[PDB]
Amino acid sequence: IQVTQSPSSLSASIGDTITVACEVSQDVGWAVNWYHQRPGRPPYNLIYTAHNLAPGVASRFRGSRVGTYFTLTINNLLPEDVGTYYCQVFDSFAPGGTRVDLR
Amino acid sequence: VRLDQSGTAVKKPGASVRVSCRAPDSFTVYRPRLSAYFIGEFNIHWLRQAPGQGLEWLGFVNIFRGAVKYSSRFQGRITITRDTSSETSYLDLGALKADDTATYYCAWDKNVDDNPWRLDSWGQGTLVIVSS
Amino acid sequence: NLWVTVYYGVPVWKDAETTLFCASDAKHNVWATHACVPTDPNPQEIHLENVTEEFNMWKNNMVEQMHTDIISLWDQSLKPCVKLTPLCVTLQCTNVNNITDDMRGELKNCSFNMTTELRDKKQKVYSLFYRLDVVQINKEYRLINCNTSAITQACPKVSFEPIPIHYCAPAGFAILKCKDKKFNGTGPCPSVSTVQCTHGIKPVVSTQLLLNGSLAEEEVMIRSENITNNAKNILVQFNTPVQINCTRPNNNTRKSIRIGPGQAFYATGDIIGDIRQAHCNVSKATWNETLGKVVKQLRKHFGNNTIIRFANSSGGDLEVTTHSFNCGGEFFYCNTSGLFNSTWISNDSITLPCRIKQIINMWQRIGQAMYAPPIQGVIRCVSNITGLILTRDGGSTNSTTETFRPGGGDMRDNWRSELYKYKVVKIEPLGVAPTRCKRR
Amino acid sequence: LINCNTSAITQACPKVSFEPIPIHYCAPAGFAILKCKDKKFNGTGPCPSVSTV
Amino acid sequence: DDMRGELKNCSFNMTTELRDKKQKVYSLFYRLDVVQINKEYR
Amino acid sequence: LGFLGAAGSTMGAASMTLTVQARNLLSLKLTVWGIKQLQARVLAVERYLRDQQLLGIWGCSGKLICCTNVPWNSSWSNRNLSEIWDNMTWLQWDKEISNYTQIIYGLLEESQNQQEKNEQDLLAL
Amino acid sequence: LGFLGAAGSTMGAASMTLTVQARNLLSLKLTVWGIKQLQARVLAVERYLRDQQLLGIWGCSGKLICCTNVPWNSSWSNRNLSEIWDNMTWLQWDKEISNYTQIIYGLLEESQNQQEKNEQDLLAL
Amino acid sequence: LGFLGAAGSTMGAASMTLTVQARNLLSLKLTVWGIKQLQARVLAVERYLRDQQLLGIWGCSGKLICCTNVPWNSSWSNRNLSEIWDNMTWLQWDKEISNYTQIIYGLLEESQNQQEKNEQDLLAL
Ligand SMILES: *[C@@H]1O[C@H](CO)[C@@H](O[C@@H]2O[C@H](CO)[C@@H](O[C@@H]3O[C@H](CO)[C@@H](O)[C@H](O[C@H]4O[C@H](CO)[C@@H](O)[C@H](O)[C@@H]4O)[C@@H]3O)[C@H](O)[C@H]2NC(C)=O)[C@H](O)[C@H]1NC(C)=O
Ligand SMILES: *[C@@H]1O[C@H](CO)[C@@H](O[C@@H]2O[C@H](CO)[C@@H](O[C@@H]3O[C@H](CO)[C@@H](O)[C@H](O)[C@@H]3O)[C@H](O)[C@H]2NC(C)=O)[C@H](O)[C@H]1NC(C)=O
Ligand SMILES: *[C@@H]1O[C@H](CO)[C@@H](O[C@@H]2O[C@H](CO)[C@@H](O[C@@H]3O[C@H](CO)[C@@H](O)[C@H](O)[C@@H]3O)[C@H](O)[C@H]2NC(C)=O)[C@H](O)[C@H]1NC(C)=O
Ligand SMILES: *[C@@H]1O[C@H](CO)[C@@H](O[C@@H]2O[C@H](CO)[C@@H](O[C@@H]3O[C@H](CO)[C@@H](O)[C@H](O)[C@@H]3O)[C@H](O)[C@H]2NC(C)=O)[C@H](O)[C@H]1NC(C)=O
Ligand SMILES: *[C@@H]1O[C@H](CO)[C@@H](O[C@@H]2O[C@H](CO)[C@@H](O)[C@H](O)[C@H]2NC(C)=O)[C@H](O)[C@H]1NC(C)=O
Ligand SMILES: *[C@@H]1O[C@H](CO)[C@@H](O[C@@H]2O[C@H](CO)[C@@H](O)[C@H](O)[C@H]2NC(C)=O)[C@H](O)[C@H]1NC(C)=O
Ligand SMILES: *[C@@H]1O[C@H](CO)[C@@H](O[C@@H]2O[C@H](CO)[C@@H](O)[C@H](O)[C@H]2NC(C)=O)[C@H](O)[C@H]1NC(C)=O
Ligand SMILES: *[C@@H]1O[C@H](CO)[C@@H](O[C@@H]2O[C@H](CO)[C@@H](O)[C@H](O)[C@H]2NC(C)=O)[C@H](O)[C@H]1NC(C)=O
Ligand SMILES: *[C@@H]1O[C@H](CO)[C@@H](O[C@@H]2O[C@H](CO)[C@@H](O)[C@H](O)[C@H]2NC(C)=O)[C@H](O)[C@H]1NC(C)=O
Ligand SMILES: *[C@@H]1O[C@H](CO)[C@@H](O[C@@H]2O[C@H](CO)[C@@H](O)[C@H](O)[C@H]2NC(C)=O)[C@H](O)[C@H]1NC(C)=O
Ligand SMILES: *[C@@H]1O[C@H](CO)[C@@H](O[C@@H]2O[C@H](CO)[C@@H](O)[C@H](O)[C@H]2NC(C)=O)[C@H](O)[C@H]1NC(C)=O
Ligand SMILES: *[C@@H]1O[C@H](CO)[C@@H](O[C@@H]2O[C@H](CO)[C@@H](O)[C@H](O)[C@H]2NC(C)=O)[C@H](O)[C@H]1NC(C)=O
Ligand SMILES: *[C@@H]1O[C@H](CO)[C@@H](O[C@@H]2O[C@H](CO)[C@@H](O)[C@H](O)[C@H]2NC(C)=O)[C@H](O)[C@H]1NC(C)=O
Ligand SMILES: *[C@@H]1O[C@H](CO)[C@@H](O)[C@H](O)[C@H]1NC(C)=O
Ligand SMILES: *[C@@H]1O[C@H](CO)[C@@H](O)[C@H](O)[C@H]1NC(C)=O
Ligand SMILES: *[C@@H]1O[C@H](CO)[C@@H](O)[C@H](O)[C@H]1NC(C)=O
Repeated sequence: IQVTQSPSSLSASIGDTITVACEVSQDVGWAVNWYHQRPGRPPYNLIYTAHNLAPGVASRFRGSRVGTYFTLTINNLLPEDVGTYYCQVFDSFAPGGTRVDLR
Repeated sequence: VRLDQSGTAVKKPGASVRVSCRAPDSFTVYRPRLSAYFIGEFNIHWLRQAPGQGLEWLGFVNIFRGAVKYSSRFQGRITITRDTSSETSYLDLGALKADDTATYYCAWDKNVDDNPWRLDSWGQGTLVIVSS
Repeated sequence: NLWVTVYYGVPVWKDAETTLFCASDAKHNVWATHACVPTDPNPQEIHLENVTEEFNMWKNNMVEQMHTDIISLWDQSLKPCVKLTPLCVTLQCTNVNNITDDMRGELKNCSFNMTTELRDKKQKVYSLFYRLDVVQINKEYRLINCNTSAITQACPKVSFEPIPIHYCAPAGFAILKCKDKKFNGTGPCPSVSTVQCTHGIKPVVSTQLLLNGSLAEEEVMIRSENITNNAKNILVQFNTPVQINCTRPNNNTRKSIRIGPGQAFYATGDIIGDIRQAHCNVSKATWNETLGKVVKQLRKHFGNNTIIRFANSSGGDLEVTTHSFNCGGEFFYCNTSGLFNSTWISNDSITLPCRIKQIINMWQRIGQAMYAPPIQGVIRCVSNITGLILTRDGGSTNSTTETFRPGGGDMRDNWRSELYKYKVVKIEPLGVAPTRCKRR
Repeated sequence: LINCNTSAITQACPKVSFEPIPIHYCAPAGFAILKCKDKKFNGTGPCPSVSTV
Repeated sequence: DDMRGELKNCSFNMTTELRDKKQKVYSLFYRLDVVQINKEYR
Repeated sequence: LGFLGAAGSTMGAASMTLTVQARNLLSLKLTVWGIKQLQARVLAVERYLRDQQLLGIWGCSGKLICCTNVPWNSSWSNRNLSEIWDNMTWLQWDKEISNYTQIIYGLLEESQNQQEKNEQDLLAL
Repeated sequence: LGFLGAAGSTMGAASMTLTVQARNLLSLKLTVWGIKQLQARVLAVERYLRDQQLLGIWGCSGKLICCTNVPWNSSWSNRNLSEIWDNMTWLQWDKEISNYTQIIYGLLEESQNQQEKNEQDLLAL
Repeated sequence: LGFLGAAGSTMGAASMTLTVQARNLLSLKLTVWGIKQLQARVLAVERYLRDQQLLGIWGCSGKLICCTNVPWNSSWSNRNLSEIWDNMTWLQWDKEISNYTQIIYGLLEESQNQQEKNEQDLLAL
C-alpha cells in the first residue's frame, strides 16, 4: 500500500496552529501513527491509532480522520517543536516527511 | 522501556555488519494466571534513516519464538534474531552497498491487539557508514 | 394509558466474560480429563430462526481463557514429576555406527557420572542424546538447558495425545455456534444456533500446520484479521484432510536408570537395528490439489492478476521455522521446505526430513524445561492436515507478486481455528414491557 | 536403609500425633444418615429398626 | 570510621552451571549476616 | 420448542414460552478443572439469586409475568402496543430500552413498597 | 416429633408435619476437610435452589401445600383415594409413581403457564 | 437515603424505607485472596438463603411486610403500642426481644402450616 503525505514543508510562528495530512491508498481503519524527530535525535511517538495520545507529551497535539484523510493538528506552537513529522501505517512509511520550523 | 543500542560502525563494501539492540528487563512478562514469568509476545522492529530521507522499515522479530518478517526489498541479505538470555536483538546485514550507510534504529512494539504497529520506545540510534 | 410488566425467562443475551469447565466422554492424561464432568450421550442442539448475531473470532475471549487453561494443566501435570537437575553434568560424548549419510553426527553417544540410589557412590552411565539437546563446552558436552532454566522430566505414563474436550459454560450462560458454512472471521452470522456447550475440541499442539482438528463444510476458507496486515496471520481451513504419515524408523530402546532415592530417570538405550532419519509423507497429488484450492480461494482478496508464491519460513527458532508437533509422546521438527515450493500463476509422496528433540520448552517459561522421555519401539502416526498458519510478506507497490510462508508460534492463532464458530453469551432472563393490564 | 533403592523416605514430623482421635462423619444439608438400630443385624438386608441422624 | 568491619568481602566455592565443577566466587555481606568459626565465616 | 427457541420470534410466541427457557437456569479435589467448575457453579447460583431477589422486591415472586402499578412514561418509548408486540424481537426491545433500565427498576421498587405499606395500613382495620 | 419423624407413617399423618422437616433443609485454609466442607455446603445450596425453583415455576413458591389445575390421569394410578391416604406410607407411594414423574411435571408447568397467561389477559381489562 | 440510613431512626421512618437495605443484601486461581473471596461469597449466599427459608416458612415469600394470625402474648412485651412505634429504634427493640425469638418463630410456622392445611380443606369443597 502507498501513503502520500503533505505538505513537504511548512513554516509557522509561535503560538499559531498548523495541520499536516496524509492519505493512504486503502482503508486502514484508524491504524495511523504520528512520529516527530528533532534534528540529530531519535524519533519519538506522539499519536497512536490516529486518535490517542502517547504518554509523556503535550495535549496540544491532536489527530483525526475524515474518510481516508488522516490529519494532525498543532495548537499553540512552542518552538521546541521544530523538526520532522511522519505518518506510518502498517509496514509502509510516508516518504520524505514534513519538516516544520519557525519563521 | 529504556533501549540501549550498539556503537557507530564503519565497514567496507562487500562485508557484513551487525547491530545490537539491548532492552534490559523487558523481555519477560508476568502471567498472573499461572503466576510465572513467560517470554513476552513483544516485537522488535528495525528502521533506518538515510541522510536527509524518511525512515525505512527493514523488518521485525516477534521474540516469542523468534519469528521474523523482512521488507521484500531487502530480502535475502538481512537476518534478524534475538537472544532472550541477555535480552538483546541482533541485525545482520550482508553485502552492503554504498547507499546502505545510514542511522539504524531499533524500536519496541507492544504488539497489542487494538493498536497495530505501535513503536513506543526507540533506541539512541547507530551510525552505519560504508566507504572505500 | 399504559403500564409496565416484568417478564422472567425472557430470551435476551449479552456477550460477557465467563469461566468455562471441561467436559469429556469416558489412564492419566496430561489434559486432566478424568476430572472433567462426563458429557451427556446426546448433547442438546437448538436451532435459532430469524436470528442474526455479530461474531468476532479475534476479540473472542474463549481462546485466551482456554490457552490459560492448557498452560495450567501442562504445568500441573509436571509438578508431581521427577526433578532432573542432577543431569547437568559434564558429558563425555563420542560420535555414533550403521548410520545413513543423513544422520551423520545427529546422534551422540554420551557417557557421564550420576548419583546412585545411595550417595557415597556414583555410577558411570551411558546414553544417547540428539544433537539438538547438547552443546560443546571424545569431547565434553552439556545439556542445552544447563545455564538457563531447570529440567523436569515428564512422568512416562501421561498420554500426550490430545483427547477431545468440550468447553461448557455454567447455568445462566449459553454458547452460540455459527452454522453459516461461508462464515469468514468476523461479522454477522445469519445461521446461528445455540448449544449447551462446545463440540469435540482437540487441543492439538502444532506450529506450522494444523493437525487433526475440525474441517470446513463447503470449501476451503481463508480467515484472518485485516488481510492488508502483513503482521497479522492467515488461518486456513481445508475442505478435505491431507493425510500425513509421520514416523521415526528407529527401534529406540529405553533404559531406566536410578538417579535418586525413588526418583528414576529414563535414558535412551542403544538403538537396535539401522539408524534411519525420522520423516513424514504427504500425498503429492493431494497436496497439489489442496494448494490449488487454497490459491483459488485466496485470489479473491488479491485479484486474479496477482501472482502467489509459497516459500519456506524466513527464519527463527527451531519450533517456528519448521513444522513442530507431537506424535505418540515424542516431539518432531520437520524441515517442510519441500512443502512450500510452488509458484502459482494465473502415487508419489513428498518426503520431509524431521529432527527429534527432548529438551522441550514450549510456551517459553523462565526456569522450566520438559525432558521428553524416550519411547520404546518404532513410532508412527497418521494425522489429518487441516489448516495452515500463513503469513504475508510486505512488498513494493510496483510489485505484483505476493509471497506466503508458514508461520505460527503464537498458539492462540492455532487454537482460534477450533473455536472460531463459538461465542460465550450471558442469558438475561429479566425484561420489562408495556401492556394494558393494571395490577389490582 | 531398606526403601532407599525404591522409595523416597520422608520423616514424619515429631510433634504431630498418630493417635486416632475419634471423629464424626456428617452429611451436608438436604441429606440424612440412616443408622440400623437393630442389634441382630447381619451383613446386608432389611433393617426393621432404622433411625435417622 | 562508621564502616570498620561492617562490610565483609566473602568468597566461597559455589558450583557453576553444571553440577560437577566448583568456581571461586566473591560477594559482600553485612557483618550482622556472618558468624566467625583472613578467617572463616558462615 | 426449546431453550432460546423463540429468540428470533416476535413478542407473541416468546411471551408464551417463558417456562421452557426458564427451566434451564440452574442446570472434587483442588484441580484447575475442579476449581473452575466450582467457581462456575457458584456464579450461576449467585446470578439466579440476584434475579430472584429483584423479582421478590417487585412483589412478583413465583410469577412468570406480573402486572405492576406504575404507568409507562412515553419518555422511555413512544412506540404503540401493536407493533411492539407483533413487529420486533425481544433483543431489539432490550437494546432499545437498555439505557433506561435503572430508573424504571427503582420506580417498580418504590411503588411496590408503597403498595405494601398501604395494604398493611388498610388491613389494620 | 422431629426431622423425618413420620416418614413411615400414613399420608394423613405425614401431610400435617411438613414444616418440622422442611425447616431443616439448609442446616479456613484450602485443606482437604475445608474443600470438602465447602463443596458440601454449595451442593446443598444448589439442591435446595433447584427444588425451590421447581416450586416457583408452578406458582407455588412459598407454599407448603398448593393446589393445582391439572387433572389426575388415572393411567398413573387408579387406586382409590381413601386407600392411598389411609394405608400406604410416602415411600411406597413415591416408589409407585417413580416412572410417571417427568410427565406430570411437564403437565403442571404447561398448566401454570396457561393459567398465568389467562390471568394476565383477564387483568388487561 | 442509603443503606442502613434509618438505623438509628425511630420505628416509623425505618418501616417506610425497608427496600433500600433489602436490595443490598446480595451486593481466578487458588491463592489466599481467591479462597477468602469464595468463602465470603458462599457464606453471603447461605445467609440470605437461610433468611429466605425463614420467610418462606411463614408464608410471606417476596413480601417485605406481611401479617400473621397469632396473638401477641404479653409475656414477651406488654408495652403500649404507641410508645413502641414512636420511641424505641429497631436495635433496642431487638435487645428487648432477643431472648424470646425462637418460640415466636416456631409459633409462626405452626400457625402458618395449620392455616394452609385449613385452607386446603376449605378449597376441596
Ligand atoms: C489424529 O488422530 C488420530 C486418531 O486418534 C491419531 O492417531 C493415533 O495416534 C496415536 C499416537 O501414538 C496412536 O496411539 C498408539 O497406538 C498404538 C496401537 O494401538 C499403541 O500400541 C500405542 O501404545 C503406546 O502408547 C501407550 C500410551 O499409554 C503406551 O502405554 C504403550 O506402551 C505404547 O508405548 C499408542 O497408544 C493411535 O493408535 C493412533 N490412532 C488412533 C485411532 O488413535 C493421531 O495421532 C492424531 N494426530 C495428532 C495427534 O497429531
Ligand atoms: C548458555 O550457553 C550457550 C552455549 O554456550 C550460549 O549460547 C551461545 O552464546 C554465544 C555467545 O557469544 C554464541 O556465540 C556467538 O555466536 C555467533 C555465531 O552464531 C557469533 O557471530 C557471535 O560473535 C558469538 O560468538 C553462541 O553461538 C551460542 N550458541 C548456542 C548454541 O546458542 C548461551 O548464550 C548461554 N546462555 C547464557 C549464558 O545465559
Ligand atoms: C556407547 O558407548 C558405550 C560404551 O562402550 C556402549 O555401551 C556398552 O559398553 C560396554 C562396556 O564399555 C561394552 O561391553 C563390551 O563390549 C565388547 C563388544 O561387545 C565386548 O567384547 C566386551 O567384553 C564388553 O562386553 C558394550 O559392548 C557396549 N554396548 C554395545 C552395544 O556394544 C554403547 O553401546 C554405545 N552406544 C552405541 C554404540 O549406540
Ligand atoms: C530394592 O532392593 C530390594 C532388596 O534387595 C529388592 O528386592 C529384592 O530383589 C531381588 C531381585 O529382584 C530378589 O532376589 C530374588 O530372591 C529370590 C528369593 O526370594 C531368589 O530365589 C531369586 O533368585 C532372586 O535372587 C529379592 O528376593 C528381593 N527381596 C525382597 C525382600 O523382596 C528390590 O528388587 C530392589 N528394587 C530395585 C532394585 O528397583
Ligand atoms: C483493520 O484493523 C482495524 C483494527 O482496529 C479495524 O478497526 C476496527 O474495526 C472495528 C469494526 O469491527 C471498529 O469497531 C473499531 O472501532 C475499529 N478500530 C480501529 C482502531 O480502527 C478495521 O476494521 C480493520 N479493517 C480495515 C479495512 O481497516
Ligand atoms: C466477512 O463477511 C462479512 C459479511 O459480509 C463482511 O462484512 C461486510 O463486508 C463488506 C464487504 O467486505 C463490507 O463492505 C462491509 O462494510 C462489511 N460489514 C461491516 C459491518 O463492516 C466482512 O467484511 C467479511 N470479512 C472479511 C475479512 O472479508
Ligand atoms: C524392535 O525391538 C524389539 C525389542 O527387541 C523387537 O521385539 C522383539 O522381536 C523379536 C524378533 O524380532 C522377538 O523374538 C522378541 O520377542 C520381541 N520382543 C523383545 C522384548 O525382544 C522388535 O521386533 C523390533 N522391531 C520392530 C518393533 O519393528
Ligand atoms: C514414505 O515414503 C518413502 C518413499 O516413498 C518410504 O520409503 C520407502 O519405504 C519402503 C518400505 O518401508 C522401503 O522398502 C523403501 O526402501 C523406502 N525407500 C524408497 C526410496 O522407496 C517410506 O517408508 C514412507 N514412510 C511412510 C511412513 O509412509
Ligand atoms: C499413510 O498411511 C495410510 C494408512 O496406512 C496409507 O493408506 C493406504 O494406502 C495404500 C496405497 O495407497 C492403500 O492400498 C491402503 O488401502 C491405504 N490404507 C488406508 C487405511 O488408508 C497411505 O498410503 C500412507 N501414505 C500417505 C501419503 O497417506
Ligand atoms: C529455506 O530454503 C532455503 C533454500 O535456499 C534455505 O537456504 C539455504 O539453507 C542452507 C542450509 O544450510 C544454507 O547453507 C544456504 O546458504 C541457504 N541459502 C541461502 C541463499 O541463504 C533455507 O535455509 C531454508 N530455511 C529453512 C529450512 O528454515
Ligand atoms: C531444509 O531442507 C532444505 C531442502 O531439503 C535444505 O536446503 C538444502 O541445503 C543443502 C545444504 O545447504 C543444499 O545442498 C541443498 O541444495 C538445499 N536444498 C534446497 C532445495 O535448497 C535445508 O538446509 C534444510 N534445513 C534444515 C534446517 O534442515
Ligand atoms: C481425517 O479425515 C477423515 C475424513 O473422512 C475422517 O474420517 C471421517 O471422520 C468423521 C468423524 O470422525 C466421520 O463422521 C466420517 O464418517 C469419517 N469418514 C471417513 C471416510 O472415514 C477422519 O476421522 C479424520 N481423522 C483421522 C483419520 O485421524
Ligand atoms: C434523631 O433524633 C431527632 C430528635 O430525637 C429526630 O428529629 C426529629 O425529626 C423529625 C423530622 O422532621 C421531626 O418531625 C421531629 O419533631 C424531630 N424530633 C423532635 C424531638 O423534634 C431525628 O429525625 C432523628 N433521626 C435523625 C436521622 O436525625
Ligand atoms: C500441480 O499439477 C499441475 C498439473 O500440470 C502442475 O502444473 C503444477 O505445477 C502442480 N503443482 C505443484 C506440483 O505444486
Ligand atoms: C421468521 O419470520 C417470519 C416472517 O414472515 C415468520 O413468519 C416466522 O414465524 C419467523 N420464525 C419464527 C421461528 O417465528
Ligand atoms: C406406625 O404404625 C402404628 C400402627 O397403628 C400407627 O399407630 C402409627 O401412627 C404409625 N406411625 C408411627 C410414627 O408410629
